[PDB]
Order: sequence, then structure tokens, then C-alpha cells
Amino acid sequence: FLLGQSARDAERAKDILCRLEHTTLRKVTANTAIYYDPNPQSTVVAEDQEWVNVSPWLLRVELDRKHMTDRKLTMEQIAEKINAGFGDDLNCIFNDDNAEKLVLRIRIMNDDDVFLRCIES
Amino acid sequence: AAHVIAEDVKLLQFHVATMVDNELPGLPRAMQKSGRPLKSLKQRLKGKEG
Amino acid sequence: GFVGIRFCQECNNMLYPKEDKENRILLYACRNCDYQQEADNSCIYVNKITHEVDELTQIIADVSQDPTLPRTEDHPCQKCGHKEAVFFQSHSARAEDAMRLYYVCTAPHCGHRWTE
Amino acid sequence: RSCLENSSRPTSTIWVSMLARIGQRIVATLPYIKQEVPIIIVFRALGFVSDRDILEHIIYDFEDPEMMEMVKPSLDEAFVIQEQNVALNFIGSRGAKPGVTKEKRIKYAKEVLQKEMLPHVGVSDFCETKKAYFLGYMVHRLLLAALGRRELDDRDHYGNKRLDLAGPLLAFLFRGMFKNLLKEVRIYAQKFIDRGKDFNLELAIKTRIISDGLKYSLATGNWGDQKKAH
Amino acid sequence: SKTYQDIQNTIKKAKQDVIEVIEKAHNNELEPTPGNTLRQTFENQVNRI
Amino acid sequence: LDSFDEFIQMSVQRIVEDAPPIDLPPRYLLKFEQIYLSKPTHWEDGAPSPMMPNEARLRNLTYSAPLYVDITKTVIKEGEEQLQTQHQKTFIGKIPIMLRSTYCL
Amino acid sequence: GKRIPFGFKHRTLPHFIKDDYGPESRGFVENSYLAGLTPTEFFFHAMGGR
Amino acid sequence: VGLVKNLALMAYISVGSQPSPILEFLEEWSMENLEEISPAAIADATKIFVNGCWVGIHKDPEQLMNTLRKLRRQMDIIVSEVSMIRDIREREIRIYTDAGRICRPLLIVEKQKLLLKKRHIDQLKEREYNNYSWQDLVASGVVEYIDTLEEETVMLAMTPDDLQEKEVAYCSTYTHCEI
Ligand SMILES: [Zn+2]
Ligand SMILES: [Zn+2]
Repeated sequence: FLLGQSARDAERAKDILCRLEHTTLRKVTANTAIYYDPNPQSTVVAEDQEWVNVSPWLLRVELDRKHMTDRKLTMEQIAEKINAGFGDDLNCIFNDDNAEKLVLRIRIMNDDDVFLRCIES
Repeated sequence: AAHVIAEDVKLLQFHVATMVDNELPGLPRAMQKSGRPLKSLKQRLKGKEG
Repeated sequence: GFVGIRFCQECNNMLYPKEDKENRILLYACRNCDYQQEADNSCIYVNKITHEVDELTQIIADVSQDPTLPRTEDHPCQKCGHKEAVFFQSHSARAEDAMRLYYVCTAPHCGHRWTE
Repeated sequence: RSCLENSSRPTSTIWVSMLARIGQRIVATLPYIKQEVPIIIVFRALGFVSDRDILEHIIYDFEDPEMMEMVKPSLDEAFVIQEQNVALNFIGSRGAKPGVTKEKRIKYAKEVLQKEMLPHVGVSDFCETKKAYFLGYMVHRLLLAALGRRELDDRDHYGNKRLDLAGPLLAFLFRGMFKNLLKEVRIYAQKFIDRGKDFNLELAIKTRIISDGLKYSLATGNWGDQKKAH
Repeated sequence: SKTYQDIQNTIKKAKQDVIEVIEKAHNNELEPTPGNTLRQTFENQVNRI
Repeated sequence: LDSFDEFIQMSVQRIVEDAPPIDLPPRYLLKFEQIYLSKPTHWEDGAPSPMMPNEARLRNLTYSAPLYVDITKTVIKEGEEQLQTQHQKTFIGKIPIMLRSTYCL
Repeated sequence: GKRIPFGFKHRTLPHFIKDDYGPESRGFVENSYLAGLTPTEFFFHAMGGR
Repeated sequence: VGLVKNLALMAYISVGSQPSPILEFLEEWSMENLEEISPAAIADATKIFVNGCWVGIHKDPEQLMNTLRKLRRQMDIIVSEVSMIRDIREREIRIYTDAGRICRPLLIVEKQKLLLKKRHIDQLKEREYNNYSWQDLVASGVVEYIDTLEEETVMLAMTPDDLQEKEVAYCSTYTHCEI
């Protein structure tokens, strides 16, 4: 039962609904493609974003938009939970919230191949 | 014979226990040589119609 | 896209991806064999969480001779221009939320399928 | 439920199941094996040492990488067994009566892969190439039901049911009643050749095996013997 | 017999209403109700009719 | 009726022609083949006469027919001396017959 | 609680055609007990009444 | 309730037959046998399945289903109980000859007409006066025993006139009709 002003407007009751339902990454994620891109500026892909941010294997994870907004999430909090859940053994390099594709990039840094699969599950 | 006594009492145990409980888990049920298991004392008062 | 299984050339077993720790490249070596062949995809495992599937890839053209499948004459083919076409819904488990129809041209040697 | 045609062997059921969850490992629950064995081990026991060749039996189009990456996880699982012989030792190491020597164990795992599992495809001397196709078809059809490309079978569909009328109901009896009398003429040839005398069968043929087994089960209704009627 | 006509007309209008819901969903215009999939909003509109 | 007739006509000659021959010191062969069946008879102090179902119903008999098979015994031993002392029509048992089948009176 | 289910493959009886969501094809009986029920809806009325 | 059932009036339970003249026929059409096949040729080819046994591969399944069906409608190699199912969507032809499969007879419908024409009614009205019977309707290729796994790919009409007439179309591809 909602308490204050949230009880009337459907808008301010909707973010309560977001603050209670269980959202993991699988609900917002779309495509997970691990890669052996050795040189992080080389980026076997078309992405000029790493070149502004600067191990040879990554996890390009491209997110969803109509799933990322309908729960109202930004990449800063995903990026923060993404290193707070695994500590400083990883280095997420998020996109910006202007581009059309919502890509994350993970890399390990410090049986190595399967490990990005082990932590991506 | 100090070795057969062991089997004698194993079979005595089987009989005296299936007298008061015919259903044991993992134990052969004492049947009559008509082929039907017995009604032990526990079954005479076990469930409905005890 | 994807990655396939690419099989060995000596023992015809499955090649694993293995990073070359000297020249900085991605290889595919074997377990039973000592066969190193040089990769080209530079993509190892891909995963469609959306599981985005196109149904037109699964439609065989042989459906058009199904007596039990409805026929229209209001959607004509595009390659041939036949008037008859059969139509059906995804007919798949795991149909996410769609009651979309699929058409197949009911004319032999065509089997063109399309979605509207 | 694989069965041959009213053989003195009953029906014998495989199970090519897939685990819930690396994830996605296919197992097999062969008959006369207590545990389960991953399937690539079976395809090597049937005698396909290469990995491409198991896969040509499972995946008919190598062009959809959709079904390729679904059987990788189980293809990595048994990379430790590669020839036929260690493969039989894996399955043979699991029976109800596991043989104390290795060679007893391979003689087991070769006999269950030729008469116990999938008999209807054949129980001959060489039928592995068609027990391999029919096994790879069972795996393939499991992978279609998991990729979601095909709907699961309904247990209630009457196309999936057979009725046993008064014909098979009785040929199920007359097999056991005809095996009991060959067990009777056996002991009666035995108590009689061992005296070194000669044995006669008119007295060995116990007529009260058929005439009374039929008349008993058709009278009480219990479809079995009288000694195991409950 | 006037009631029979009233009933046959109601029933034909209803069979007609469900045909349009089916058209809409067949051309992807039946937008889901917020809380249901497509096959549930469809089945709900139909059972309401 | 069709199910029973098919049991009698095929499935019995199939259950018995595929049971393996038994052997056992020298050992023998003892092979079964070619079964036959007769019509329900009663005294087969009496004389064999056909039981009619209503007589089988009134005397609490069992309308059945007796089964015969032809068994070739081959007992074979040292000196290579075998005889196929073949036992024709050996009684096996009595098989009950479904009324108004092809084998009912 | 649902309408009559697709018991054959994608249809409810063999008379209808694959993927038929219409009212008659899924169980909506449109007669009354005075007019009597059509053959298909006799069957669906029995599936329901079971 | 619901566990004990009853047959319907015209249900026949099939009694069983040997699959050997089918196996022998199919061999001498254009089948290809399972042990002399290259595993690369099962992709675009329907798999044949006699009695649960996958025995063969065939590259053209619109000639088997029409030949197998002609050959039951004459009662010659396939007896009338055998049921050939053709799944279109997955490439499978399944042929059952075994016993215990419940089936029932249905009139046959060729284009939109029935095959039961007024000759058969008149000859059949004069049965018991000579010797014309139901077996001639089956042998002449007019009725058929379709059963439940094969009934899933018939398109069945309920009455013959009224469902095989001409309106706005419901199907216009009926294949059987109920008696
Ligand atoms: Zn290799
Ligand atoms: Zn076309």
C-alpha cells in the first residue's frame, strides 16, 4: 500500500514498482559476444569510444533500450554494481547515453578463456 | 557350532520382528505359502479398520 | 552472427580457441591432435539473450501442399505473382508474443515466403 | 519405449535427457545401467571415434550454428574418452553386476549396446550404424524441443496409445507359460541324464502349466502368475 | 420469433466482432494490455466479446 | 474376435517357433515346431465328444481346446550316433477358446 | 478456464483448419438446447461437461 | 471417471500385420537405404520411418504419399489397416502396421466431390440379394480407414453436400468426409 503522494499519481507509484521488482542483467541484456580483441585500442569492432577511454579478451555486452528505460536505469549504476559485485578484478568501459547501441565492455586484469564465460553466466 | 548360531538368530530376529511389523523397508515380507503376506500385530491396528 | 564448430583437419575433432601468447593472436588447437590453425573471426562465443529468431528461415517451402492449412487469394507472391498463398502463425513453441502470419506461395517451383 | 515384436524380451526404454542448468549437458539413461552416461561416450562406444562423425549423426545441417553451440557443452565433457575401448569401460563400469575384471566389464558394455538398448532397430552382430542413426535422431529431436523449434509431445494424444486386446493380452501370458514349461522339461532332463539313464519327455511335459496358468489368470483377472499375483 | 431474430443478430454481430480482433492481431495492431502478453490480451478481448 | 483369431493363428506359432532349443556328459537338442489345435472336446470313463458352450456353462466346465506340438528330440553323444526320436502331436496344454471365433464350434 | 484447447496439431478437431481462433472453432456453442447442438459443439459441450 | 472408456460405434482396432511387403516395396522405389547414405544428404530429404524404425531416406515425398495411398485404396501391398502419416513441416513419413491402433472409416473426397457415387448406393441396396458388401466399398477405393495419428492431417468435412458446396470459402481442400 503506497504511502504519500505515490498513492495518487500513477507516475510516482511506478518507480516504486521498479524499486521492488527483481531485475537482473538478463532482463536488460540483449547480446553477449566475447572476443579476443588483444589491443584494446584495436577493437575488432566499430567503436570510437574506447579510444577516448584509452587483458586481450572482452565481453561486449549490448544492452536493450526499451528494457533499460522501462525500469529507468543508467549505465553508471550498472557499471558501479558491475565492479562492486566483482571488485577491482575487472574494468568496465561503458558507452554513453547518447549513442544508439548500449554496449558495455568488460576486461579482466590482474583456463583464462572460459573465465569470461564463467563470470558472464 | 558357534557359527550357525549367528544364522539361527538372524532368522529368529526376522520372525519375531515380522510378527509385530510385517512391512519393513528393504526386508522380505513374511508371506504364507499360498503367496500372501501376513497380518502382523501392527497391521491389526494400523490404519482405517484397525 | 555466430561461431560454428570448426573441426580439426587431422583427427576431425573439435578445435578449441586458444590465444597465442607470443605473437598476440587467436588460434584453434586440438586436444587429440597437435593441429594449430589460425583463426579469423576473432569472436569466440556469442549469445542472443533476446533469442531474436527470424521465422522465415525455418519455413520450408513444402508447406504449401498441406490440405489442412488455410489459403488466401488476397496476397499474391512477389517473385512469381501467383494468387494462391497459404498462411500460418509462427507455429512455434517459444512464440514470444506474436500472432503474426506467414505466407508461402502455393505454386510449385516457387515456394517464396514472406511476412506482412 | 523400444520393443521388437512380442519377444521374450519386454520393452526397454532409453532416455536421452538434458540437464537443467557450462550448462546444457545431454545424458543418456541406458537400460541395465544404474547411473547415466553422457551421450558422446555412447557414440564412441558404438564405435565413432571422430567427433565430426558423431556430429553428422546428430546434426544434419552443419550450416545452422544454432544447434552446434548447443551440443558443444557435452562435446567438451567427454574429451577424456576417445577410443572405443575406454568408452566401453566407462559404460561397463556401471552395470547391475559390474565385472571384476576389465574384460568382464567390456563384455558387459558390449552386450547391453547390442541387445538391451534400442532393440527394435536391431539386435544383430553389426547394427551400430543404424542404432547410431536412431540414437542421433533421439538427440536431434531433443535439441529441437530445446531450441524451441518443435512442440513437446502430449501424453494424452490417442495417437500415442495402443490398445491391448484379447490377442496380445494372451500372448503376453503364453510367453511366460511357455518358458515355465521349458524350465520344467529342463530339470526333468537333468534329474535323468545324471543317473546316466535316459530321459523321457512325455512325463517331463507338465501340462498343468499352460492349462492352468491360462485358466487361472482368466479366472481371477490377475495378469501374471499365481505366485506373484499381488 | 422476434426474439429469435434479436438473438441471431446479436450472435452474428458477436462473431463479427471477434473477426476484427483476429484481423487486428494478425496484422500486429492489437497492442498488449500492460500486464499481459499478446496471446492473453487477445484471448481477453475475445472472451469479453 | 479378430484379435483372438490372430493370437491363435499366428502368435502361438510364433511364441513357440522362436523359443530356443534346449540341451544339457553328452547333450541333446529337443526342438519344437508346427503346432496344431483341435476343437473343444470333453472326455478326450468317458469318450471324447464336443462340448457345446451351453453344456460348458451348465456343468461349470471350461470351454477350451487342447494344443499339440511336434517335438524332435536329438540326443547326441560319443561315437556320432544321433536319433531324431520325434514326438508328434505332444500334448502341451489346453487353451481356452473365445465364443464364436474361428475355432469355436 | 480457457477456451477449448488445440488437441490436434494447432486445431481443436480435424474439421477446422490450422490456426482458427474464431468463436465456433474453439468452443463457443451458439445454439440452445431447444435448437440442438451441431456435431462439433456436441463434442465440445461434452469436453466441458466432463 | 474418465479412465474407463468405450469404443464409438464405427471404431475398429487394427489387428496387426507384418511390415515386410512395405519394406520390400519402398526399397524398390527410389528410396535410399540408411546404411549406404552419405550423412550429408539427410538435410533436404524426408526420412522414412516404418514402425518406429528409421529405415531409409527419400528425396521426393509427394510421390510416395500418393503412391502409398493409391496402393491402400486397392488393397494390394498395403493392407487397409496400415496408416501412412506425412508430416510436412518436419520431413518425416511414418508408416505404422502394428496392432492396437484404433481407426475408423471415412468417405474419401477427391476434388470437392465424394467418391461415393450413386452406383454404390444402388449396388449396396441390392446386397443380400446377391453378394455386394462393405468390402467392395473398401476395395473399390471409396471409404478408407483413417486413424488418429493420421487424422491429424486430414481435412475433414462433416456432412458431404453442405461442407463441400460453394460459398465464401472455408477451406475448399477437404480430403475426407464423415459418414
Ligand atoms: Zn586434431
Ligand atoms: Zn510464388
